Amino acid sequence: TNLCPFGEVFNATRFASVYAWNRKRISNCVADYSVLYNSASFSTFKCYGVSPTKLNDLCFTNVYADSFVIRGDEVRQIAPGQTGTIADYNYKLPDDFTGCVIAWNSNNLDSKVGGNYNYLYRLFRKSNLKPFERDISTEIYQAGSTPCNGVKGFNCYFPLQSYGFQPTYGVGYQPYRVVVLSFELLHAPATVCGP
Amino acid sequence: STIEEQAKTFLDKFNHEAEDLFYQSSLASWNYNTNITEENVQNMNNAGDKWSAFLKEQSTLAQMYPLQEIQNLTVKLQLQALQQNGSSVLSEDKSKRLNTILNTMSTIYSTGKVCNPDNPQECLLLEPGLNEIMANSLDYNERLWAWESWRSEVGKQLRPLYEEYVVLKNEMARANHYEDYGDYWRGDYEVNGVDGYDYSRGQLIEDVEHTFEEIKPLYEHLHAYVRAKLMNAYPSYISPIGCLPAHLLGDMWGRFWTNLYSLTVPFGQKPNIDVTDAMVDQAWDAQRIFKEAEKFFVSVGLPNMTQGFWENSMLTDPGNVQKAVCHPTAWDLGKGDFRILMCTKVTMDDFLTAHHEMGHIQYDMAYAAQPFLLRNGANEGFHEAVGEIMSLSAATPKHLKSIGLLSPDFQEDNETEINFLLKQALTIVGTLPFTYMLEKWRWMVFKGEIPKDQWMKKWWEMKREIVGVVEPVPHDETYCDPASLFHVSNDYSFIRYYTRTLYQFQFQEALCQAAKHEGPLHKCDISNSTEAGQKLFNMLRLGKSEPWTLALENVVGAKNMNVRPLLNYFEPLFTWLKDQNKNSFVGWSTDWSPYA
Ligand SMILES: *[C@@H]1O[C@H](CO)[C@@H](O[C@@H]2O[C@H](CO)[C@@H](O)[C@H](O)[C@H]2NC(C)=O)[C@H](O)[C@H]1NC(C)=O
Ligand SMILES: *[C@@H]1O[C@H](CO)[C@@H](O)[C@H](O)[C@H]1NC(C)=O
Ligand SMILES: *[C@@H]1O[C@H](CO)[C@@H](O)[C@H](O)[C@H]1NC(C)=O
Ligand SMILES: *[C@@H]1O[C@H](CO)[C@@H](O)[C@H](O)[C@H]1NC(C)=O
Ligand SMILES: *[C@@H]1O[C@H](CO)[C@@H](O)[C@H](O)[C@H]1NC(C)=O
Ligand SMILES: *[C@@H]1O[C@H](CO)[C@@H](O)[C@H](O)[C@H]1NC(C)=O
Ligand SMILES: [Zn+2]
Repeated sequence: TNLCPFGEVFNATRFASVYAWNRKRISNCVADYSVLYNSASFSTFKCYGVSPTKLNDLCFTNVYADSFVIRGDEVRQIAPGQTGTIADYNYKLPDDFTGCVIAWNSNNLDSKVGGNYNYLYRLFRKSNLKPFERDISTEIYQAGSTPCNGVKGFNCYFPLQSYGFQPTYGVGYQPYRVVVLSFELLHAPATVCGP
Repeated sequence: STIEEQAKTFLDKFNHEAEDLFYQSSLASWNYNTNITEENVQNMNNAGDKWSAFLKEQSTLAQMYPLQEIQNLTVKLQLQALQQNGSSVLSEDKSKRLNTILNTMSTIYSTGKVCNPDNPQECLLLEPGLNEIMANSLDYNERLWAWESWRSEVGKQLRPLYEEYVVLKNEMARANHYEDYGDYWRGDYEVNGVDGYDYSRGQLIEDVEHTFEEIKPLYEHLHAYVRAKLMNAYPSYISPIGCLPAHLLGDMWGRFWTNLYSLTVPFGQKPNIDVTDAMVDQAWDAQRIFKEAEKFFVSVGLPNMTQGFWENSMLTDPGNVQKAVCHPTAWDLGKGDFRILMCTKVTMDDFLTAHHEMGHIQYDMAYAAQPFLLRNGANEGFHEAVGEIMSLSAATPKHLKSIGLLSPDFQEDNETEINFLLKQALTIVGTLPFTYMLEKWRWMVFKGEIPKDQWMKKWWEMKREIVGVVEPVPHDETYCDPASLFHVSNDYSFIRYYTRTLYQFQFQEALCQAAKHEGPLHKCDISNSTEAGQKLFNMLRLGKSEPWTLALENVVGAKNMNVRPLLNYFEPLFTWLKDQNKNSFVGWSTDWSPYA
């Protein structure tokens, strides 16, 4: 009766930046998914392919928990077939995504009067992200044709921008902690059932 | 990558960086305005200096993308606005001279003192000292003393500064490829590259004068009626065919004739509608006032106030120790943060002011989705026009009876309607010749059509001819009477108050049409009309993204400023005024003066 360490992911002291989103592989344990869906503590709980209603009666080989922080208006970008600074440059979900997206307001934790500049996001990139890809590079973005020489300048911008979460922000600009659960199914032992 | 693509990326970085720095400056400014401490002034200046320095650097960077290679008009709108006038097109030395001149003129105006003869210690500022005299006093000599002393001791200081101010402002404007500084000011209404909606800078002069001609018959009868009533009050001071003396108009300059209501009320036995007592009887507080205002905008389909609005706004005077600036303001800090600063009292006036300021908020929330540089009114006159029409509907007896403040037994007769419309005309109609004449003088001074040795000669020639107002004391060219007004000495364009006045009644007539209002336009209430709210919202969400001609067409169906709704609003008074002036002379002679 090994319980899946979901508390490590949802109740972490600090979340990752969306450009450097964390991934926690969950294996060889019993997961009570109904506790999360029937807790009434999340503003967003949407599942794709799988059903949140009592589908802890199923077994999966590996479960991945992806966690990061974005603003409220960008939560809608964590979904299949979406476009925006987060979806194309920070965290991309596949069109055939099978899993759940969980989010909740974290203005009481990730906001600070004067600005909390701990959480960043990628503003510029040469191309869009392939699904479940992570880019933590700090290369200076070349917007023009003159080489940037590794420092900011005219047509040469630092690719990462800060949210600067303040508690007096509107809901659309307040920080939100997002947990994405991926349910993988290989021709494999299927070690994560979780009655 | 093309030039346009590099401009898009450059604007992408500017927007994010500008929003963060703008929020920091606005938050620091908010903390001072609600909590006046020596510290807060420094934090406000520090945050503001970073914001100004950021704008200066970004404006220079924006200049390296020439507008001739951009086809996307929305991109070009943001780029040109960023390119602004540039980062001080002038030399550094001339930019420093102009800055000091502007600060000195502002300091002279805000600190100018006038002392009563025989007591050099009992001196009065303009606010509240001299303003109180001009707004309440009925004594001819006391009003004349305040009028002359303000211009002879403060205006004379501003005359040399304003002369050099004109030269430097023109040099900046002409180097910005404008004809003059007045032409630079008229650029706020300029529209290019949009077929069927273009508008030239010179067209503004044409349209203002053309619409003012239709205002003249209404103002002439208003002028004649006011002169007749004042002639009964000061019989040895007013000629029946001459201009009104400048110091007997209700304030320091005659900008508004509002304070002439007591001496010019048509029916002085029927009192005004004052629901202040009813509000106190029902134990209303500031939150109730803003809750009712929020109720009003929801009834027409507009969204309710955000949750941060109620937590972060200051709807009451803070207290006895913590000081705050009590001027009613609506704050758009960005990042979804909308607040109202107001030291609200339980009065009818503050009840209407809350509707006015919340109208600004609704405008700010509507175009919040627009890019940062396009988050503003369609032109300089749109924002206050939106705010004014909210107080129009909220102040009607129809609206006040529906919210329980006006008793249903109370019924309005046509005498009270004339009293209300006359009070409206003293403020709204009375300022139109004053506003147009003042800006025309500045336009001609910037254009170079008025020589320096004829500034005051031309200033009072136009006052007599256009406004029907005559100076009580002759003034030579050592005076700078236009600079005695705040806007002239503090470098603010003034034509916005003329265009906004015509905009608001165009807005109200269109919205009341969509609300299916029956009867005179001044009795209309757009409450409970989602059709009116949707029509207004179609323009509010636009912001600066579209030409103001197109934004105006969204509400009223016309592409240009029109004066007919203004005359439609005041038609019951205009008919009454013409009947009153049958025994009086209509018009004025410009050669009569009180000093003979
Ligand atoms: C001007 O540029 C803007 C943005 O650079 C264009 O708007 C984009 O349109 C695409 C679809 O073609 C959308 O996917 C983007 O989300 C839009 N972005 C924004 C910021 O609106 C706009 O279409 C361009 N206008 C013209 C006339 O070309
Ligand atoms: C986080 O902590 C709360 C309170 O201790 C608990 O109810 C919740 O289950 C925890 N989260 C997870 C994923 O276990
Ligand atoms: C006012 O500002 C001071 C600092 O200048 C601060 O210590 C104090 O808490 C503030 N008071 C309020 C009511 O915000
Ligand atoms: C505003 O209205 C929405 C319904 O559209 C409601 O959910 C919200 O709680 C309201 N907020 C306030 C402050 O009234
Ligand atoms: C709007 O409609 C509501 C519900 O019918 C009513 O209570 C209210 O008095 C109306 N307001 C006006 C201004 O007619
Ligand atoms: C108000 O109406 C009455 C009734 O027709 C009329 O005699 C009176 O002159 C009117 N008052 C005006 C128009 O000021
Ligand atoms: Zn206003």
